[PDB]
Amino acid sequence: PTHADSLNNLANIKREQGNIEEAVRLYRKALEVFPEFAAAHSNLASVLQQQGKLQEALMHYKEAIRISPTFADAYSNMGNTLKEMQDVQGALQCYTRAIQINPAFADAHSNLASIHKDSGNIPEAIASYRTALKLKPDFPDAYCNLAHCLQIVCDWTDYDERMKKLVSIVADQLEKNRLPSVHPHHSMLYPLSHGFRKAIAERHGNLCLDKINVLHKPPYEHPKDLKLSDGRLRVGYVSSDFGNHPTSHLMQSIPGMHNPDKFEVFCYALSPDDGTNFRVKVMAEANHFIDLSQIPCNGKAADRIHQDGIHILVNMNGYTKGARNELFALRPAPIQAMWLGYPGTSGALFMDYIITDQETSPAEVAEQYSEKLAYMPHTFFIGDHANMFPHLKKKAVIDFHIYDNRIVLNGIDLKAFLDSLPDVKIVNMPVIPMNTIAEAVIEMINRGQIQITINGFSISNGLATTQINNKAATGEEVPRTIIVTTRSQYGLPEDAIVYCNFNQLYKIDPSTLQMWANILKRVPNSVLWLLRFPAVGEPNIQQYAQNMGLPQNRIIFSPVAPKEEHVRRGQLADVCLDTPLCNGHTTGMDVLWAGTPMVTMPGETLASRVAASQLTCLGCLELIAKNRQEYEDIAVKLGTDLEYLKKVRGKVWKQRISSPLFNTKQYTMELERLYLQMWEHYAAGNKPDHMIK
Amino acid sequence: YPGGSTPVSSANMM
Ligand SMILES: CC(=O)N[C@@H]1[C@@H](O)[C@H](O)[C@@H](CO)S[C@@H]1OP(=O)(O)OP(=O)(O)OC[C@H]1O[C@@H](n2ccc(=O)[nH]c2=O)[C@H](O)[C@@H]1O
Repeated sequence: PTHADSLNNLANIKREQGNIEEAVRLYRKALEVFPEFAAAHSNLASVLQQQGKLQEALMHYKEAIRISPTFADAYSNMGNTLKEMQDVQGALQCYTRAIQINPAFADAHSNLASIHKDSGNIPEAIASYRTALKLKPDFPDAYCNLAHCLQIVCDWTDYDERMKKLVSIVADQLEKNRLPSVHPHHSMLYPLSHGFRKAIAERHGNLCLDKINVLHKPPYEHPKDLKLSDGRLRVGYVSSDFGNHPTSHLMQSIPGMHNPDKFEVFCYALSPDDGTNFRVKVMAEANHFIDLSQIPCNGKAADRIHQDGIHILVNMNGYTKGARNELFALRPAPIQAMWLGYPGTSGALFMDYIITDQETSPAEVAEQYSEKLAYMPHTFFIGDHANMFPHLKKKAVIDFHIYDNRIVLNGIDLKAFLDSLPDVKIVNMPVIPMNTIAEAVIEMINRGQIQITINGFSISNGLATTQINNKAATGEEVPRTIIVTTRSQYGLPEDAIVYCNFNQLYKIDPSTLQMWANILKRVPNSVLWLLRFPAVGEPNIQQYAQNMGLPQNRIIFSPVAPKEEHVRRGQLADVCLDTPLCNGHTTGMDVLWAGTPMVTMPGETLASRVAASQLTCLGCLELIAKNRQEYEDIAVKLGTDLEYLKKVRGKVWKQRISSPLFNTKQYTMELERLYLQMWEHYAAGNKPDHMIK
Repeated sequence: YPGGSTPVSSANMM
């Protein structure tokens, strides 16, 4: 009793000191003296949970709740543990019980909201966050998580005040040395200073440091030359996204394109094999592939990386799902660089470089980054579109004047099919005249038919790819049939300008929708094409649009589509209107591969500048706006000056091939050049510095 | 996409 209380206190004392193992030892001694000590079980469980020992933490939570049936806090913390163990149902049960025990327990309502949010149930997440905030008005975690929910569904009620409060909260948390409630991956969405955004990231970087310092591992010995590696630079790519994920859709060809005479590629997967061709390709083409998901201990995994003799370790996650930045905090490699996956600074001292470019990250704003800048010569962005979607390299149209984006055909065997037809016109875009063949295609689409056969060739309805070849739909395989894509498939007007944006709706803000409204108003024959991403955002966009004076028929929504259909249907738009708050990144590459011009207005953050970097590499400077007025003028020009539209569309169509934008071999070779710059700098005994020339 | 999955960039847990 009294002795046990003292022991629990000393363990808490030792807990604050940082001596975690002594804390555990003292907690156990308390339990030895007084076994039925709920507080001691709860404290030990929390400590074990922090150490990552989740199963052991669970044991003690179960003890605590039995001894004290009104211990709502224990139920809540046990829920947090189950959530981390990926037992979502169990976590929800614990949060639900905590709320039943204590209806006024604000933290439990917030924790329940987060399960709903992570489960994609936004309206329910919002409801629970609002309850938390009613109980506890001063609740940074709940306020900021609520703000992101509202961002996801484009709820902009009291937006300006909301942003001010968010900045105020972060300013206060940073001042009081606490972990900011705004996630660094979201920090580009709010009007925070660059200083604040880097500071948020730095706080998370310090979390990793605090986790690894308890391992008490010494600094690793790093290689001083390439002698032990036969003159080859050993590059390790670390990612939780080797599989079906945008990251692999961008870079899956890169490991196999490395020059084996000078480079030895190690891919370290943080995720298990998801069975997709994306994972197959990387495992087959990398020199070495290591599944670190089978090695939970960051100490043992870092040891493995160091054993491999990695010279440059590449962080492809930053603060994204599946990341294990503790690996980088342990510094198993002499040079560690951020690349591609994370659109922002790590803020961490254990990351030496960020791989970017002059357009994305001009030297003037180097203070936005904790890392030194390492410039690729054109853009740091890349996409695997030339390999994944080669059927979109060429197109033909059906003329039912002549439009290039009303009824479109694509296929590996498209030329042969066209050769089977009479009266095919060439303008180089092949045009099929309105004949018996053309009526058969329209009939298929209207009847919702999956496919037909013409002259022995397979003609597929573009809306039905999952029923024909699911691997083709996901981008795992190149389609083997000829596909038809039409405006009628999506309810798009045959006689008007189509402006599109295929991003998640969270990237839109009031200023952006107003810009788009001004454009639509200036171009009578035009619609805006958006996605139900998520659907619950649709009525919010429509309401704001109506408030801006746009009837419902000016905005057209489509469901999110399988990967191939998403890229393919971009051919139906005239122009893409990029989101200035946070650009399309993967989605920018997606739209350009379809030959669709994209209007962008680069900001200051990395995430707001990626589209302009893409277009600069592409060779279309005329699509980059310096202000909102210019963005509007460019968009309206493209939608009203039809000869100019044709010119620009023709430019994008040609340049996606002739420019370096989608050239993965050239990209790999430039990446290799940059790697060697980094190494010879280190090899000369120098600390990291900007590589901007 | 409805009926399947569309992976996206996701923030890690904190
Ligand atoms: C801000 C931000 O998170 N930036 C990140 C970049 O920094 C990383 O470099 C990119 C690689 O990791 S991911 C990310 O890039 P973003 O451009 O925001 O894409 P996001 O994460 O919304 O995914 C949309 C996906 O749905 C697919 N998509 C979309 C619509 C559709 O109908 N069908 C479909 O398959 C698209 O093809 C996409 O594959």
